Amino acid sequence: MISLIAALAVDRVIGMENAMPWNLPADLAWFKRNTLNKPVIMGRHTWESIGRPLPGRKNIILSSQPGTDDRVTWVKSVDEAIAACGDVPEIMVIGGGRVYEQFLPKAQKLYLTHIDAEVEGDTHFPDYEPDDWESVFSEFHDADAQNSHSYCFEILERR
Amino acid sequence: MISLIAALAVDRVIGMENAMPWNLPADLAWFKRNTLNKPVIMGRHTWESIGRPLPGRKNIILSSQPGTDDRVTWVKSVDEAIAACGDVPEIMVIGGGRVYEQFLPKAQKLYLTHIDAEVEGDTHFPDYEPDDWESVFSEFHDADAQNSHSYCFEILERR
Ligand SMILES: CN(Cc1cnc2nc(N)nc(N)c2n1)c1ccc(C(=O)N[C@H](CCC(=O)O)C(=O)O)cc1
Ligand SMILES: CN(Cc1cnc2nc(N)nc(N)c2n1)c1ccc(C(=O)N[C@H](CCC(=O)O)C(=O)O)cc1
Ligand SMILES: [Ca+2]
Ligand SMILES: [Cl-]
Ligand SMILES: [Cl-]
Repeated sequence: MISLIAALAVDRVIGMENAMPWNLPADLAWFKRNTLNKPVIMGRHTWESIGRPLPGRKNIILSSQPGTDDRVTWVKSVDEAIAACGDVPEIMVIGGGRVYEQFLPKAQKLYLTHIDAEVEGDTHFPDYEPDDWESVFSEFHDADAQNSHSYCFEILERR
Repeated sequence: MISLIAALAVDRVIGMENAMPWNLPADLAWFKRNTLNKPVIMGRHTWESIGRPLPGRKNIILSSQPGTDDRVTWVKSVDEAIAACGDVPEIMVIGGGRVYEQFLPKAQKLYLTHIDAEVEGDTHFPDYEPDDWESVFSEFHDADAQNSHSYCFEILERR
């Protein structure tokens, strides 16, 4: 199935005009464990934001605009990128807003990392109904030597 | 010679334990390029945050409490930290807090990065008299989709 994974700050803020204000190695860690060995779908701005193709995953970039990298699979439509992942147990949608927005109704599971970071949001996560999903996992953590903010890892499943 | 390198926030606010609330890759590039192939002195709090020894740099941790590792040099004092590096041209004192004020008096160069991160903290980078330190290099930068904040690189010769 399709699952979306995201790091939402307060008010579902998932993105700024610039980089996000924090150093969260742990969530990059949590992010990888969950996407590793799966096809990842992202938009050209998430693509261009990461910089390099994620190792050990198949990258599918969605954009009605033409491809600029020989190493990644590019796509022009939603249903098109779906086929690009092929035959797989799960697909991970990494973002952002439009990608989440379009895929969400096809999403059967969630991977929310909640961060106590009040920031002014350029982009936000589609309002996910609090009773259309069940929490099957949650783990809370405080900021430590390497992470700037408190966070709570959480996976949800559609009801 | 003893040079100190640090990244500051408004009003000279520096890390204290948990990681700092920003994401600045250029400063780590700047940091590395200036500290590499050189002996770097640090306190215990910084060392946890780095979480491992710096590559191509002789890492010296200054502490009174038992050096819990056998890869890095652990010293108990300042005159003792100094020797650990031998006779090299430059010794970088990377911090933090306390480690900074114990070493500024012997210093002759400052490697600052002034950040537009309005952070609250208790530790301050030692107050430097600008009629005792001449500014030489100074280059401003804008925040981008990779660097979360605006920042300025600066170099102060001691005068
Ligand atoms: C734009 N970007 C955003 C990114 C980060 N965390 C998320 N976290 C969640 N929970 N969801 C997302 N969609 C998400 N996206 C990035 C940036 C770097 C890497 C990357 O190199 N990270 C690790 C490696 C960690 C490292 O050494 O930098 C990886 O291999 O997945 C991935 C995504
Ligand atoms: C917490 N910490 C202390 C730290 C961080 N930024 C600073 N920035 C400046 N200007 N000055 C300092 N004294 C300083 N100290 C760190 C954290 C990570 C690395 C690090 O991972 N290594 C860098 C960069 C490595 C990389 O980007 O791959 C390096 O010097 O090799 C260094 C210092
Ligand atoms: Ca339950
Ligand atoms: Cl995008
Ligand atoms: Cl310390």
